[PDB]
Amino acid sequence: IMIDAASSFVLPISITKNVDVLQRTDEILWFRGPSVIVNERIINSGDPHLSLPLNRNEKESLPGPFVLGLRPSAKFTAHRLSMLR
Amino acid sequence: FETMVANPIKVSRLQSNGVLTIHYSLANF
Amino acid sequence: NQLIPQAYISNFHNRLTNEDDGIPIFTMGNAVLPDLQDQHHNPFNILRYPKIRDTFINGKVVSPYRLSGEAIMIPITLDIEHM
Repeated sequence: IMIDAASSFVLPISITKNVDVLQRTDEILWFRGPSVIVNERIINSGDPHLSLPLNRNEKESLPGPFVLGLRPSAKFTAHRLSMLR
Repeated sequence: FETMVANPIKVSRLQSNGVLTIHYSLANF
Repeated sequence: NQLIPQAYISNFHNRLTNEDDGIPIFTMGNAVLPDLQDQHHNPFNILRYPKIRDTFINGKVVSPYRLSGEAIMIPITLDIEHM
């Protein structure tokens, strides 16, 4: 199992006309596999949607993925911006 | 377009780790 | 490292034959020397002065030469043409 493969490639034709949105070298970088989209980085480790307790067929349409991601409440953020100045 | 072999970018491990960025240490004329 | 040795430059004869310095021994900011101006502890800054890269470029390496009740003073003149 090797480590030092290249795994990125560049085509010789300068097509740099409509490409300011992609990832440029500074040309266009062309990798050997796709990307990986990760929804939320921090798992919410309790929350019986995920913990599955052993007590007591049901569906639930939760709002967004933001339930599973430890977001702070806004009153603390306003308190901290008041503590800013 | 299907005959357009691409250029590998080699990393060369010792370049990736710790390369710094000689007359500017004045002891050698 | 990065330290200048304490000796081994004796650029004196080229200033004797510089023809700008008014030395009568031979015939054939806005300051000039940084003896009042700091250089923020880089020796390379002293290479901006035009009489000092003259003593690093045109210098050489020298080897050191090694060695009554009332004084009577006598003046001695010296006048020799040579080449």
